[PDB]
Amino acid sequence: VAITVQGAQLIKRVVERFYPGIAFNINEGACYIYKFSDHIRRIRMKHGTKYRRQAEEIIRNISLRKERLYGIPVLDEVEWKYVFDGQTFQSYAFEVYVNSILPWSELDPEEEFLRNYRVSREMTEVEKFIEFRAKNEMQIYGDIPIKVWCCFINELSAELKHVPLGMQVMADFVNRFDSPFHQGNRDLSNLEDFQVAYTTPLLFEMCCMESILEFNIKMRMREEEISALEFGDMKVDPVGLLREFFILCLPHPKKINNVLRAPYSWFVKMWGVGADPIVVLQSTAGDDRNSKDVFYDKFRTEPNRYKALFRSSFYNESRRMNEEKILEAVKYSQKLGSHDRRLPLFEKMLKTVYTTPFYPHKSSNMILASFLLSIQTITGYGRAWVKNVSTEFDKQLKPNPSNLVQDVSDLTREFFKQAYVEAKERREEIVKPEDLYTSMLRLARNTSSGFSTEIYVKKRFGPLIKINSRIKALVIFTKGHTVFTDEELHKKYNSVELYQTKGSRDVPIKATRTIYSINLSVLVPQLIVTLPLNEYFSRVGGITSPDYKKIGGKVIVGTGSRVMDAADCFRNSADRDIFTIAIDYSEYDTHLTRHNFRTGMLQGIREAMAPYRDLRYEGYTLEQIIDFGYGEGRVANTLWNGKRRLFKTTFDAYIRLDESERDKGSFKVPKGVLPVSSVDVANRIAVDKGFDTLIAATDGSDLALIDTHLSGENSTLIANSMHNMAIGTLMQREVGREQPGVLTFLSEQYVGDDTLFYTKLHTTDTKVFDKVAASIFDTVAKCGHEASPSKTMMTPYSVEKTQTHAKQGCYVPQDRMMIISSERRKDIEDVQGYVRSQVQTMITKVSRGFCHDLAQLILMLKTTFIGAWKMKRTIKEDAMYRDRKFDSNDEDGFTLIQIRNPLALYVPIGWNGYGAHPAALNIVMTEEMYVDSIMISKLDEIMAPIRRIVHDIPPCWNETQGDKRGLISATKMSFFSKMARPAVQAALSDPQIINLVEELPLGEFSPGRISRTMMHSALLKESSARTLLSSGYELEYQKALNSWITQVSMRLGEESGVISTSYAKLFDVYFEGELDGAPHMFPDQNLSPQFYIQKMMIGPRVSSRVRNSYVDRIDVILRKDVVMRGFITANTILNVIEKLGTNHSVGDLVTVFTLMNIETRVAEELAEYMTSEKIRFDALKLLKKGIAGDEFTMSLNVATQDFIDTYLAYPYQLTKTEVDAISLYCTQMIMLRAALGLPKKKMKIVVTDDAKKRYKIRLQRFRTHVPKIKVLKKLIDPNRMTVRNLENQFV
Amino acid sequence: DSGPLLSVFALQEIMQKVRQ
Amino acid sequence: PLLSVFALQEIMQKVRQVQADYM
Amino acid sequence: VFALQEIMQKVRQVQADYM
Amino acid sequence: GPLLSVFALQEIMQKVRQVQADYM
Amino acid sequence: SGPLLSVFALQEIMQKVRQVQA
Amino acid sequence: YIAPNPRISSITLTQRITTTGPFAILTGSTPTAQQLNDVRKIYLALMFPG
Amino acid sequence: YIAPNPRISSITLTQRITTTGPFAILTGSTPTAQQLNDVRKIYLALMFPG
Amino acid sequence: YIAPNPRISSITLTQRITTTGPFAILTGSTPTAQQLNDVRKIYLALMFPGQIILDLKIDPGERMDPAVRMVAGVVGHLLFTAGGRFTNLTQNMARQLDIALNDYLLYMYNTRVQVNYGPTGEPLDFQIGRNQYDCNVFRADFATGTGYNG
Amino acid sequence: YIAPNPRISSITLTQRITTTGPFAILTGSTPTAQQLNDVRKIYLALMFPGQIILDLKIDPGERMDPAVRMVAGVVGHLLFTAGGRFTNLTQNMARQLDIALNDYLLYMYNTRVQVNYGPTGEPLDFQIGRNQYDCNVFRADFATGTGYNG
Amino acid sequence: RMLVAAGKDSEAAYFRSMLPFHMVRFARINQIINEDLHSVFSLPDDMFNALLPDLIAGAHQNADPVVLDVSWISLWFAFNRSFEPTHRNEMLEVAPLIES
Amino acid sequence: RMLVAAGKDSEAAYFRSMLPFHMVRFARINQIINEDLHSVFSLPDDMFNALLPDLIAGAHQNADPVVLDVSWISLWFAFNRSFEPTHRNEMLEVAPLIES
Repeated sequence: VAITVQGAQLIKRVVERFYPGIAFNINEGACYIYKFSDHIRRIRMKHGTKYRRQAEEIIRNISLRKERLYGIPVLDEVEWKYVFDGQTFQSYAFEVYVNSILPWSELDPEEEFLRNYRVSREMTEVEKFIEFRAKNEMQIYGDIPIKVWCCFINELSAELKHVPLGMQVMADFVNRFDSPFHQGNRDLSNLEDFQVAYTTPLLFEMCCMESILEFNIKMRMREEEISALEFGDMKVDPVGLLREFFILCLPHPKKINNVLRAPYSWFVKMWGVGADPIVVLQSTAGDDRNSKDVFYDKFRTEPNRYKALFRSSFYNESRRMNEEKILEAVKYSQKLGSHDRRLPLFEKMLKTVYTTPFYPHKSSNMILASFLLSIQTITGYGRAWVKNVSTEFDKQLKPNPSNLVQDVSDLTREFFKQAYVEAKERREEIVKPEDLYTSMLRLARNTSSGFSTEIYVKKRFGPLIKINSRIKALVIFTKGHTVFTDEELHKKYNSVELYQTKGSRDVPIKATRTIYSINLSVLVPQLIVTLPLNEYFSRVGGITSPDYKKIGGKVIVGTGSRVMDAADCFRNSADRDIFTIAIDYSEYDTHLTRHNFRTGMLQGIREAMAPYRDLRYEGYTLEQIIDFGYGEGRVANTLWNGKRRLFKTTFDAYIRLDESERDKGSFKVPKGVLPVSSVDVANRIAVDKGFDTLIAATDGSDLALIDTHLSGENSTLIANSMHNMAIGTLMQREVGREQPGVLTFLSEQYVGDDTLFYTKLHTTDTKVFDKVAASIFDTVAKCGHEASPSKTMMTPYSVEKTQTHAKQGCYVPQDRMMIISSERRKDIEDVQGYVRSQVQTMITKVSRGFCHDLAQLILMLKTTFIGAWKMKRTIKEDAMYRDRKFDSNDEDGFTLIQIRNPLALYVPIGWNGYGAHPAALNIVMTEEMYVDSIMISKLDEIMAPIRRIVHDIPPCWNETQGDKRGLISATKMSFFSKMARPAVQAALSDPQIINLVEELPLGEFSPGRISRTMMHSALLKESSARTLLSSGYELEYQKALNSWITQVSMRLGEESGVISTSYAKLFDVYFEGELDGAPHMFPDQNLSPQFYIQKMMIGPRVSSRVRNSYVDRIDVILRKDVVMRGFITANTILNVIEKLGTNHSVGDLVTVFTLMNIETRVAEELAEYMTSEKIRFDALKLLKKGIAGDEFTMSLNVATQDFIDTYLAYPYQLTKTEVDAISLYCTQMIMLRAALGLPKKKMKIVVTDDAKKRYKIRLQRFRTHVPKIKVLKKLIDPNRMTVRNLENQFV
Repeated sequence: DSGPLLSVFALQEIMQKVRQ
Repeated sequence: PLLSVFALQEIMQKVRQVQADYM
Repeated sequence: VFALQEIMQKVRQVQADYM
Repeated sequence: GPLLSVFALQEIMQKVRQVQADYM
Repeated sequence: SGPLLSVFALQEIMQKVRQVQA
Repeated sequence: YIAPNPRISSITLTQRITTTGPFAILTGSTPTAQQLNDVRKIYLALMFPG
Repeated sequence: YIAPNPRISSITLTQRITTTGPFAILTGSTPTAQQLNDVRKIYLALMFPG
Repeated sequence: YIAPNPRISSITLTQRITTTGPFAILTGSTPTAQQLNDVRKIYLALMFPGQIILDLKIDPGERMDPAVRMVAGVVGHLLFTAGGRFTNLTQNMARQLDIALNDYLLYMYNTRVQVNYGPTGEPLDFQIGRNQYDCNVFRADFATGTGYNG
Repeated sequence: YIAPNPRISSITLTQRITTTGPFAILTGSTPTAQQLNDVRKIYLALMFPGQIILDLKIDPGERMDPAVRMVAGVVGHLLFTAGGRFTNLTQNMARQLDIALNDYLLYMYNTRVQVNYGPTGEPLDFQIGRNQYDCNVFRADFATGTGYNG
Repeated sequence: RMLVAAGKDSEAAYFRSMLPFHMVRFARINQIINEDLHSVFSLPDDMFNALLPDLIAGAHQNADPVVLDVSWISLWFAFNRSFEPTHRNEMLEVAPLIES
Repeated sequence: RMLVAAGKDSEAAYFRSMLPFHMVRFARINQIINEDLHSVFSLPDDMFNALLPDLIAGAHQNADPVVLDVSWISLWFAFNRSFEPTHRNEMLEVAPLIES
């Protein structure tokens, strides 16, 4: 029926599935219960403070559910048996997994992806190593425990009358073996129990995601009112595609799913092309091929000009090789798990991939193209192993006069000189010796957001509390002065006594990529010569053509949405004459290891800074500091850490050589491995088949030296693309001379590790096309690198660019974003700001093809217990919250559980709820929006459960600063004396000047206070503040709960500075006049009907985005400055320009900005922009509360200049900040008006002529502009024009 | 078919007519 | 100070009668 | 009230208009 | 914090513009 | 509510704290 | 009843701030439910002249 | 298609603020993707004159 | 290098708001490193008069910036000597400083300022103002220096 | 080979007051593997006067500035010899070295000087400048050798 | 000379400073018509002279011109965008062999 | 008188107030050429008079002047910077012995 009603009826059944009996009503805002704990009792039992027998008496009575503490009922969770003990089930999926159970006596000790190893009682120390490996591999931390995830699927599957196979095999596992792992609810990383395989958490994540993806697509087929998915002529159900794939990826999930990824993505990307009638979506834009100003048209079906080209030697070899990548993968699964199933559904599809058409104008074909790209996320995040392998530089390609390796170097070298000239023409050069120490922290901090590095440090703090290294960007406020000295620069890292350490972090699907953590003695000499390349290429505006000679437009590095950022793929795939060649390099970074790149790059930057020869940094010339950053032996010999290469022997070989040749202390030995002193005696006696022990070397293989272009460098993303442009422009040369007149090149563009051209293929002949395609692959092989024919595509109607797929002028989307796991253990210290991001995540998910009704239910599942279990205190039955005292009857079975109401996702923000709307996800609900949504007469059936629970929401968590555990005198001020702007440094030379400037409205930013706010800003991180003030907030959260009232009120306006979007309730809003009746066109199909009807009746964004408020206009222009934007905001600069009164001259405005530690090059535009907007400026700000920060809203036409003229009609006597709150109310109301099916009318602000209700508007506008609390402090000037204009206009 | 959305000042007028 | 709208709306029979009398 | 079935009727008309 | 006029602001700005020129 | 007296002259009337006390 | 364009009064009658007259007040100021009934009496006498 | 210097529409056309006009509104008002296609029809009919 | 007062311009150049112009925008806009190093070249050519002359750069956009060009056309007629007995300008720079001045005198004028043009059509060929002031004087002529400082 | 003195195109006055050369980007370039053999092709055509002559090598693989061609017509008109006794270049490259010069003298980036074209349509047929130098003499004529040496 | 007499001051000092940009638009257009669109598919002179009197007199004994539909706001955007031909067309050098 | 005839009121009201500052920078320059820069390396009188006619006529038998490059916006910055010689040269008194 409704969404809020049947959503809450299922969530109430989940908690009565997660707990045996709990009287959870809807009308209550929260339910409070207690849980039993025994470990913290047993510590008290060791000290001997007892009254009553705790263990047996409490546990028996909890199972009989009679007893309760302080009136609040106390109970435990349901066991792992009873989650799926309501029904029994047997399945072949569980019989495959128990056949894939491998004993201890088969394992390889350093596989990159784990197999299914059996747990055994009285386990040996090598099975303890697998227990060490399993605890470090399959960490499934996240939002919600995996047990109550399974109660959600079990509850949902009974309602939709469909049984997913992920639920089937889990129910087949539960009744045989009871509980695979005991996971905690307070933290989500702890788990210690392990039944028949270690891979049971990675199994249960793979089983839940197979259940969610089936509940997605069966619900989506109901939404488009179809019973099957069509592929050309035939029909296949997509549940059969998942079930054959889940069986295949079962016996080794993290290796089989990784290798099936390339034939799956290639199959969709070659589906529609080659068919004889081809339907496209017509679109036209600028004459450049990289034009983003695309508007769209109707559909049409053209004949195919390339209908005969696909019977060539290229396309027949590419499909044959992609079949072998499947056939090598499935035959690997035949041997491991003893099953004889050969994946017959998908292989029938791919046999005729170039022939059968794909038409986007049907819903059935668009769903299947997006379904096969979403099937890759079935195994969760990829936690892997990498062995530390050296360069093995005895096998890389020598510079021969046969191949073109030396021409890569001279063309890489030239492109660096061109980039430094084009940045010099755009006033970006390297930083001078005057400004070295003042730009050092600027570039080290904002490239730490780009590529973060490491240097060990002792971070000390006093009021006696010691903090560890805490690897962040504030390290250079401690040792910023001595990193650039004589002895710190002259050390090389090939010796054993000093080295650098690799760091590992996982990705959503791929292998786990390691990040190099380079020292500061090699980064800050590398950082100074990289600077004009970083800021210049972030200017995204450029024109791409090979006959144009400007490097700034071709290479792109890295407005929010990906539909408006990749509209070139939607235009060029619609053209019948564009034949894109997009290559990719398998094993790219290992072929940057050759001297073709690094020696070519190094002599480029030497000759480029040769005009800067005379200037010196503390006596160091540019040639000396270019060697301190790169080094002829620094990166040529850098010892890097990682896990050490470990062998496996027998214990008889160990006992006779133990005390003779085994040491400890140099490098750390893993948990279940035995050590050995050297590596020469390790590999000598190494071979065994029983492998009764495992050895690992500590000082023989000291570390692993590599000469590889590191990802930890500052020049990583730039120099990967200059070499990519150099290999690209030789491919332009050789193809033009080998086959002249064929395959002209209209545009090119280069990102790191990919290459894309938009070419006009001239001749349609198979005998001459393979002469072209073989000349491409031989040119890239002569350039040292290696290209793969099974991944490189040359096809007319299919364009892909950086994980953005487009086919025939339409959008084939993918959602590989995970919902369960993450790359770090998620702390929920700000719960209200957490699920606000989780709503905006699922908006991007539903815009990429997810179901609306299912993604609504996941967010109602989260909002009950995102922040439940983090309690340590006990409450009274008389509505009182206290800290519990350590007594005998208060320490046993006492942890509070707070289950929130599932309708807290619709109570608006500021009323302790989250602002999602039940009609659409991309609409947020503010305080005034709840008043208008209950006012519309057709929301009463939907918003009936939200109306009865609006104010009953208990408040959430927050982390604030404290006067305790705050200031330390000397940690930052050591480097803060050596670092200030020259405007700031002159103020610190005379104490009379520092007294004249604190009288200015700098206030909290005076030159005696700028140091102290800079240190309190650095200490917002985890290990110093959040781990220390965790004791503080629990004593402050109890105060906020007892002081919380259940009366709520919508307030017009806000505090005396800012206004909200609730300013629009000052006037009446009517709806007059029909606009039109034309449904718009858009390239993105596969949208839910709550999202389709907004994109239908309101078109996409064809114009540029509006510059709406003053506050967002500052943050665009404060973005050019670097340090302060991470610390100071647009709020504090706007109060300085408010407290200054009327702005009197431009030169007075620039000198107060540079006194606020702002860069001189950016402060001159601030004073030019603000003194042009002086006559329209008013003393007001704006709190948007994020009504357009999502991806789907920025893809729409709304909140632009042309939107306001054709929908809004406001009176002329409104100041610009008041206009912005009106138009931001307008874009939300016209979105809700379209999502309901209501006719689109032009809304107009309505004010009558009687003075009895005109005076109340006149009193309120004087109250908002000139508040009473701001005039008593002497802040409002009477000489402002918009303050004088308000009194005369409205009466 | 949906009605005109009232302001706060008309909504404070109807709330006092039931008392006064 | 400012003004505030209340929470309880039993006027939702009257205000729907007010806006329907306008239309 | 609001019916989620009438919203699809303005979508199944346009999807039939593409055919 | 009180508001400051033109003469009370340019005379406190004339002094600090001099000491910035002394640092050069 | 009176514009050029309530935002202008009440500054000037409350400028008595500037001259007498200092 | 069809209103004119909003740009008619936006560039002639309120083209400058800091100037008010008898016309610049009345722009905007949409009619009440009874003054719109009086426009129905205007357009009834225009159709039946005498 | 290149745009002129933005100071040529700032130091002479919107220079007297607190006064609008027909020209002063049309500065700013960035073109849509459809109207920028219509500029391509203008410069096509200028290259083939008759 | 010593700057003038801040009140030497705020009382006369930005003396009323709600009217911009080429002189008001160039106030503020502090010089960069190179644009102050070019001031070092101005004052070096003013000390050795005949031996060091100077010319304008060929940068793009800045010559198409009309606010920079108009205010640098009036200033150069008060600062450099071109004619008389020596010169600080090239033959080509002193012509570019005239078309900058021609674009400023008839920049924004109503019908009150009567502008009768000349029969030659070249820059600075008009009688301007109610008193009919001849503006053919300020055109550069290196034989006698009719317009510049000498 | 011997490059010219680096102090020819640049004069330093104090520390930062330096004189800029006109062809600064062409002086800061280097020949590739192919463009160094073509220097040996030129110096093998100067030592043997009538025995080795030259042409243009039109290929689309290269991609240079248009200012490289326009400056290569001025250099070729005072380095080679198409006089009345021998020739270093073919009768085709004498034509292609005039359209290079014809596009160089007319592409003016400073203030434009006047130019009177002639009745015909051959390249280098105008009277450029104030003093009106006849540019017809720099067109090639192999019986008298009028544009080049000799 | 009309806008300065009608009273429009700011709307006439806008066109005087757009004049050097107004000339570089028709400089690049006159490059295109004269020496880029010069094929055997160009209109001959004894048919080009009769395109204007056939439009006036309304006689349709010859080939009609092709009428395009532009919008009102497109004329203002045409005044603030000139044409810079970056990629000269790739069929120019092959064209005399194609026509022959 | 010209800037007030063309109606540029608030730009001829600024060159009047800058006039007691413009007239002291041409005594700070005049005190440098006449007093500091009077050495044997200065140009003689029979060559200094023959610099302006040699530049107009285009003859080149004598030494050309050094041509420096300034920017367009550097003209406006030069008008608002004087030149106070805060440090005289450290080889001014030794200068006769170097030349002799």
